[PDB]
Amino acid sequence: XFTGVQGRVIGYDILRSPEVDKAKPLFTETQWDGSELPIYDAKPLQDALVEYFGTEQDRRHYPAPGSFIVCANKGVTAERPKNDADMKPGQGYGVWSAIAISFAKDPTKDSSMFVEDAGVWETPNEDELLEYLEGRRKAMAKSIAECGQDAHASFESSWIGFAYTMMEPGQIGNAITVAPYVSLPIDSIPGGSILTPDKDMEIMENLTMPEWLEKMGYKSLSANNALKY
Amino acid sequence: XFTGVQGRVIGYDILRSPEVDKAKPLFTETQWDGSELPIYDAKPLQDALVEYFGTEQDRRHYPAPGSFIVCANKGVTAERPKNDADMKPGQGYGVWSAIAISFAKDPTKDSSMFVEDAGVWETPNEDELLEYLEGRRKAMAKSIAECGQDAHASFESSWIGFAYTMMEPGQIGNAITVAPYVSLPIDSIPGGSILTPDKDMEIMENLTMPEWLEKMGYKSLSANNALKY
Amino acid sequence: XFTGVQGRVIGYDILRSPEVDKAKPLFTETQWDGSELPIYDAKPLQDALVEYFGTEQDRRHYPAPGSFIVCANKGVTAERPKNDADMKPGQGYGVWSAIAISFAKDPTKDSSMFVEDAGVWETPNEDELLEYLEGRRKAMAKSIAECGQDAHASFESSWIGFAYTMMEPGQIGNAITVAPYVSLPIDSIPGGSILTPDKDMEIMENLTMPEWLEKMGYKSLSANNALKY
Amino acid sequence: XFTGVQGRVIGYDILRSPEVDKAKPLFTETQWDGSELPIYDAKPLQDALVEYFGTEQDRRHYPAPGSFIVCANKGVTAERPKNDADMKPGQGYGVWSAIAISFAKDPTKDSSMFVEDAGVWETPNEDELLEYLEGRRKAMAKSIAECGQDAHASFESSWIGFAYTMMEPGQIGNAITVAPYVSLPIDSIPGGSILTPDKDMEIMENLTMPEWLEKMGYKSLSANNALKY
Amino acid sequence: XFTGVQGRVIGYDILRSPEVDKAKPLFTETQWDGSELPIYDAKPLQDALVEYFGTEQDRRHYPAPGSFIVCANKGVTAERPKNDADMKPGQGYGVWSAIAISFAKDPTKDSSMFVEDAGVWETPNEDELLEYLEGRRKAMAKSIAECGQDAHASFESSWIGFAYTMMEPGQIGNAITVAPYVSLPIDSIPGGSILTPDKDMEIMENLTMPEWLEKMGYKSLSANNALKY
Amino acid sequence: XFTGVQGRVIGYDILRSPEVDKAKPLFTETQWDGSELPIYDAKPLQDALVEYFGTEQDRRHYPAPGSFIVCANKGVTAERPKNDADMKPGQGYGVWSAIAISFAKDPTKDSSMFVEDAGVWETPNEDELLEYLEGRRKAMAKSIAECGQDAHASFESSWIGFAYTMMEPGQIGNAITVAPYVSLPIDSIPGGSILTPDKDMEIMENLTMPEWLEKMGYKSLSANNALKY
Amino acid sequence: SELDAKLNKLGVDRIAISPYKQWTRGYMEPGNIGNGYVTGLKVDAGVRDKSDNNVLDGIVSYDRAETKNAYIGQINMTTAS
Amino acid sequence: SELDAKLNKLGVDRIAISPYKQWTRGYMEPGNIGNGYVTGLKVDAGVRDKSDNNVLDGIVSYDRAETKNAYIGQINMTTAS
Amino acid sequence: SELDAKLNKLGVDRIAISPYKQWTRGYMEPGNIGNGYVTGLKVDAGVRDKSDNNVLDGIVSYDRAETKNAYIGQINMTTAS
Amino acid sequence: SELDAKLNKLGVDRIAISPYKQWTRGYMEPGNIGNGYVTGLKVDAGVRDKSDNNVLDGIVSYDRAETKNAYIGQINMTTAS
Amino acid sequence: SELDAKLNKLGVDRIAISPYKQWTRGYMEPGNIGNGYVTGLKVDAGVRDKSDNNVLDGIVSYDRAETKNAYIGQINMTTAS
Amino acid sequence: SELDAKLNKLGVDRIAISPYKQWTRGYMEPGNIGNGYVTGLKVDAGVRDKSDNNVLDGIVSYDRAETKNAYIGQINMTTAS
Ligand SMILES: *N[C@@H](Cc1c[nH]c[nH+]1)C(=O)OC
Ligand SMILES: *N[C@@H](Cc1c[nH]c[nH+]1)C(=O)OC
Ligand SMILES: *N[C@@H](Cc1c[nH]c[nH+]1)C(=O)OC
Ligand SMILES: *N[C@@H](Cc1c[nH]c[nH+]1)C(=O)OC
Ligand SMILES: *N[C@@H](Cc1c[nH]c[nH+]1)C(=O)OC
Ligand SMILES: *N[C@@H](Cc1c[nH]c[nH+]1)C(=O)OC
Repeated sequence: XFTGVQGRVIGYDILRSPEVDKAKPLFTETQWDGSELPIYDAKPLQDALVEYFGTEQDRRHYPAPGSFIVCANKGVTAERPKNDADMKPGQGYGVWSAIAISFAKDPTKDSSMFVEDAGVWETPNEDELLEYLEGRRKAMAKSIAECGQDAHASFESSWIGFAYTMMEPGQIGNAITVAPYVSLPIDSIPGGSILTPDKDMEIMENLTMPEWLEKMGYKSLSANNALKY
Repeated sequence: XFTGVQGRVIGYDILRSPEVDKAKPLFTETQWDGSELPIYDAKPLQDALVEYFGTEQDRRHYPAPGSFIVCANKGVTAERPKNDADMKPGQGYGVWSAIAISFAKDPTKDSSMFVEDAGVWETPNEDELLEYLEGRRKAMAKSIAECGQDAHASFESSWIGFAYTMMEPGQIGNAITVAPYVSLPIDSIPGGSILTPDKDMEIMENLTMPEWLEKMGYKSLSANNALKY
Repeated sequence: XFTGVQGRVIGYDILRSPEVDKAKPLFTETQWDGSELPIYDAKPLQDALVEYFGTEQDRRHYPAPGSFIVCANKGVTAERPKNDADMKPGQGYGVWSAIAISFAKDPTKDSSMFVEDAGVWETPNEDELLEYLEGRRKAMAKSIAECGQDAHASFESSWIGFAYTMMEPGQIGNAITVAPYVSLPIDSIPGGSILTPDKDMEIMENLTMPEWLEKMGYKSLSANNALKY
Repeated sequence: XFTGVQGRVIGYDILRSPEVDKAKPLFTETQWDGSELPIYDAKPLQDALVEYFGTEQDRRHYPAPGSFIVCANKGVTAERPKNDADMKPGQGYGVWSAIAISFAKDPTKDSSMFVEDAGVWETPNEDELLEYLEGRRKAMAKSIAECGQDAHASFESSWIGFAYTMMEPGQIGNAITVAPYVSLPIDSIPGGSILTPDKDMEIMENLTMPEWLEKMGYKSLSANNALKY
Repeated sequence: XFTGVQGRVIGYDILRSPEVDKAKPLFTETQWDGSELPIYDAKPLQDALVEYFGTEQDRRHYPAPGSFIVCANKGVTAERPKNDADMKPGQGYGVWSAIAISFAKDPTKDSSMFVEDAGVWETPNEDELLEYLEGRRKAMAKSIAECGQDAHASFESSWIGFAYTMMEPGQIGNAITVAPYVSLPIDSIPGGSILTPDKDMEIMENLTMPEWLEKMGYKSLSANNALKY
Repeated sequence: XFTGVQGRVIGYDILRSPEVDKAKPLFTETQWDGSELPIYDAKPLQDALVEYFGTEQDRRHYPAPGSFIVCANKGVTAERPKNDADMKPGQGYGVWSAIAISFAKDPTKDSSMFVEDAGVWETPNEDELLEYLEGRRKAMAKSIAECGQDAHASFESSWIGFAYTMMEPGQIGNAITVAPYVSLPIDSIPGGSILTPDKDMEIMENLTMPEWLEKMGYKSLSANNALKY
Repeated sequence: SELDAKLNKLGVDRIAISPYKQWTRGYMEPGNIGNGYVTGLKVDAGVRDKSDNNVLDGIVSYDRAETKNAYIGQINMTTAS
Repeated sequence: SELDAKLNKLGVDRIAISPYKQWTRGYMEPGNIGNGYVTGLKVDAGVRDKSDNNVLDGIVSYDRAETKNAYIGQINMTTAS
Repeated sequence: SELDAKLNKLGVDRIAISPYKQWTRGYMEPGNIGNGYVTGLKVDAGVRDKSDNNVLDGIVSYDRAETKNAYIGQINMTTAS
Repeated sequence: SELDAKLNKLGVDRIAISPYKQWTRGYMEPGNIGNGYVTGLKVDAGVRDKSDNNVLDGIVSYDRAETKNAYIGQINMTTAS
Repeated sequence: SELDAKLNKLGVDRIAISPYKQWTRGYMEPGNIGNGYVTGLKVDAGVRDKSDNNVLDGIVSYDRAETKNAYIGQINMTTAS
Repeated sequence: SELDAKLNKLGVDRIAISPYKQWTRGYMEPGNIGNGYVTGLKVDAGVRDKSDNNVLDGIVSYDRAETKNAYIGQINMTTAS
């Protein structure tokens, strides 16, 4: 998992991505209160993080070297033999991971929730994988509404995204799903100062991703669907 | 696990339950120093926590939404097929968990210890499960004395409790054992203030559970064996 | 994992062991930048920690009772039947663990890295195990350079150490590899004071293990290869 | 005194009074740099403080009972006999005090300055006193430019105000000039919080006196020249 | 000054002197609300401070060497020639000082007040001085009620004390009246700790002067009217 | 005042001036313990402060604009008519001030002391004034030993310095003696950091004035007796 | 209690105060006042109808358990062992 | 304001918050939040019928002045010059 | 935002500032200013040629994933569930 | 005392602890724990044989007085009025 | 060391002091002074005669290992990976 | 210095750091780091042509003196005696 009264999510609460306001729902899941919870594709939120942390070759505000970052994380490991027929029990061809953020209608009473999933793919067809993935959103949304049921926590929207890789023969794959909980450095906050903590957060809340990018002199790494997971 | 020089346990050190002073030992386990360590049923301590945190429908001083609570936790997952005969390797009919707190004789030198256990039940008779559980106390006490042996930490008393659920066909069960480490809010401390930290703790130390309940205007959730795990 | 801009390692950065400056390389692993990374035996670093924390019977500056110590840890569990022929899937005769520290060439840009490994031993010959272990360094160094590759982090030296135990029939073994992250108490710092924080660290940096030992009136627990893991 | 890089003045920097923007200069004093420093009547600033602290019968955000308030203060004491002819050396009919705030052109380099004055009035005609007072502004402005000369501190505007009382026979009078240095309470800051320090100040900076008054539900004590000193 | 919502007075609020409860009023002064304010002799309170700070030869919890102690202080200086007849204007035979503490009925709204006085004695008869002094209490109580009038602050009791010295020919005297504002060291608080701030104050509040003295192993310096000012 | 367990003096404890170790005593004053207290000319210490704060045209680490600097200060004001014969009571030709620092032999028990003096000069001969001044050291040293007597505080050395100005007809003079109590800025500490507080002080302790000057790239303002007071 | 007195002399204190309204917070969270902690005992079990997702099944069941009896519903559980 | 931005880069901040209810506090008092201060202008005069005590006469008059118009009644006034 | 205003009244604040240059830090690390936290979404996968070391293979793959796309390369990952 | 309870609700506290061994410290000095203060009453007089220095005579006499009875010997006295 | 000087300029410090007597404390625990940490290397193995409790057997063995050689006996171990 | 070691054992420290750029600050000002102070010696005299204002004449002269030699120009001078 959760992020609640103490948090904001990059791409949604701060450095909001235009793709978020433009995003159209994929479908809806019924909640305990009878309201229909719209499910979206978490690509906008995924790209956003890349824009802030930067990449390995184009590093920006990534976590400090050796820092301790608590993360609502999960993952899965699977092996793919050298084309062997007997694939043993838990082995496979591909490995996938998913992450879902559900925002609470009343952030002062209920916490937003993260639901993560991961698994192994047994068939060799990547294209067939994508179908399964689109199908997982249903599975996840199902658990989401179920969890809300448990705490009577109503959400307004939910964003789900996926990641995967297909192994070459004799290769092992690791698909991870992680949500880091960090604190922001001053030089990432335009007109920010260590002496103006709360204002700092407000600046970030008011700046949209592009505005930030431009104000910082950063090119857009998400560009036009340039990022793939 | 452990709780030591920095902590107190709800129902024992603060908000002590009358059931604690009245509780009679179930048996004893021999320690490295030759002393006999009395073993009690942790029901009093279990109920206590419920009285403070409150329940899902009758919420009291539960953890903050989205807060990070470190817990000395463990757990077990098991599945029960739709009456299938071949139950595969690690499946079962019921799932159980246990938690044991052992208080040190000299809390300034040795730390109190938590020992947790969990497992799957293979037979369909709930009544038969209870027998096993009563027998686990012996198993856990054994490990307790063994751990004390390792650090030469002598305990004065140990409290062990259990939880379980029996799955319906085609249902999965999760039995968890957890000990949260929290900090108390002011409105749960009668006559407390943010400006009087140490006094606040003393207030809680001096108030018995009933006294607290009454002073707070809270009904007793543990009532008369009203709580079951 | 990692230890970076915020840390020091006992036996290397503070309370440096003479064995460190005298230690000769076992071999070298090629890094992404073409430099050869010398691999050493982490015995000096292992003993060092023992000198500071002390042992169970000769306790020194060990962690506080019930304290929360975050550790870059890993481990493995294995069982050995009562001489049974059918040892089932994951059982074995012995269990082992390893820990490796790789120091970055530029600690202001790249973080130092910890790579841990653990596994079960299937043959009954301890002497044969040692061979395997000496062989693991190669395996770990391989992964080390591979990880460096991922972050373009060049190291200057790497220290790898092992631990193991061989089970008796019907005995279970647990081999752990752990790197604790702590803060130092004043009475372990000669001429230190709670009012001189930064100076305290410098004192520990300037004192070699023997100097510290003597200044503290502590005998040497590592003595002359007196410690075995 | 002085008020510099660390401060704001009530009625000018925060809770600005409309009377300030509307105020017309009384005259000008030449500064070391050749610029003419406009001199205004500090009545707007005087009334402002009353609006914030409140009066003895209509108390608002006055200093805490028994608090230590450092003040750039000065004062004068004088006695008036029971109509006696021989008035001795330092006695008189009236007693007066003055306070002058001069704002620096570059508050990041030069500090704003307070110049205070006080004295005794020897003639019995109050109306004649006022003339002298109007003439003091000249005397004070003179000293102001002189002090600026000493530190090469150029001011943009200066505000001077006066206070006085005429004693009855056999009565003693005390005329004081004081500039308190305080910190603001949360309930005087609309939409303020203890958790948003820097924002709090900005709120006060953005609110004009009337806006504050209305937002607080306070009547205007300065009303229409209702305050006299 | 004043001592209010943030303070306690040694000998009254903490380390209360038995002499205080036993003290009988000298007279009463009428207050703005028509209540009669009892006036007492501040000897009990004066001795108390000596018991805490200790004396020059028998030092206890006196202020730290070189510390900055803010004091509601006043004083007077006077010279006495070598028996010369022409004593010039402000010279004299003796010099005296006084201090008065008035406790508020409602310490949450009104602050307690200190009124200090000092002056020169022109006649050579010490015995005649004492008469004047007893007469000053009247003068001071008069100003006290007058000040209360100003802030509509009603007091419940007032304690006034004096000090004096008579100069030898060609000697100068300095009579001072001071009320220090300090913070208490841990070793002056029985069973106190730096980790239990608020409790510390409560301990001092509960200990009477003799109890403290005995608990500390301090002899009584005020003994039986052993202190003279 | 005094400067004790919490302080250092510029030119003596930190940024020590070579002139200090080379300075020869002017004379000695007997102390309560029979030891002879050497008296020196405080010129070295006076110049030192100038080197750190800088001058009005060559500003260095002077106090912050509008900051509150508590100072052990004193001073005297005097007027000189337009050659009038009747100079009234307290007027004069010149005005002077003095400052004396006495360092305690045991800074952990006794505080170092500041004794300041100031007065008016009645004769028109400046050269004659200098004689008087050299004579004041005797007067001050006398009071010094007397004060030591009061607290049984033995000093090891004392440094006394003077300042003066002679007024032109119809001119008023103000001679002040002040000892400021400040905290040092990081950019005045070579190799210092806000994160290494105690080390910062040690750096300043180890750097002599010239070393600091050079390391800072500052010219010497005291040069060769270039400063006059 | 008299034990704290001994603890304090070691530099240890069992003070653990949360600056929030109503809610408790976890040991080590910023803003908490004190350097101690309070703990308790909780054992509970939850169920869920099996789906083809082992992970999700664990999540929900491990949520019905957190919400049963003593409430620790929307908590980020960190593990100590 | 835009000025604070420049000030902050110098390590200076004009933040001055009082943790009390209703009342203001003085610069430097403990518990205050921030490292800045706020000020104002106050000029007032008070009287008192002469007594044979010059000191007391000053005290009261210097109290009727503190209580007149802008209230700073029961304050411990420290002097800055 | 207007939400923070409501949050503050509960004693909660979403302030999360890092005192370092360029880098972010984890929630709860000492030196951070504020009692809140910021989060984001990251899903990635990495691979490695199989070796006889299940553990090491997991390490590296779980490192190529951390370094892919959004960088969280040399981080000590603590787990919340 | 029960008064403190009312005071605390206003954000006021009379806590005044000194971190030194034996010695007391002045209100507002850094390092003190708490936001309150403790006070007391001291009246004393001291003398000195006249010299030609009015100032110095005042100093010493005003030192014999500080050292008489209740000791406040080597203190930097700040004035509150 | 000279490295720290560079680190400080980034806002980083490797200061890690424990306020207790004798004992060390974990990184991030409240009361610790500084924003850095110190680490070390520990590898050890422990055993236990098998019982019918896989969990308990793990617990004890994982306890005999913590207590062997370098002592970290009664510690709440949090995991970083 | 070795003296500080003794002082520290009493709970005293002579640390006095200013968080500003270039400028020094006064003892007790908020934001300063440490619980000690640094001092120095300053004696200077200034003049001003007489006017009919004794006070103002004092002000200016007492300003030309503050600005002469060692600069302490725009300082709020508090008095310790
Ligand atoms: N938020 C956690 C899972 C969770 C939800 N409810 C209880 N636990 C997650 O998704 O990542 C570990
Ligand atoms: N306290 C932990 C287990 C433990 C005991 N000794 C080392 N570790 C627990 O019971 O819950 C995780
Ligand atoms: N440092 C961790 C593993 C690691 C290396 N790179 C990412 N994670 C470790 O060795 O122990 C858990
Ligand atoms: N600001 C002070 C006087 C001052 C100006 N320059 C140095 N001192 C004042 O006006 O009130 C005391
Ligand atoms: N408390 C001060 C005087 C005072 C009372 N009201 C305003 N000022 C005192 O008695 O000592 C300086
Ligand atoms: N240090 C003060 C005077 C002093 C000495 N003893 C008590 N008071 C000084 O010299 O300047 C104000």
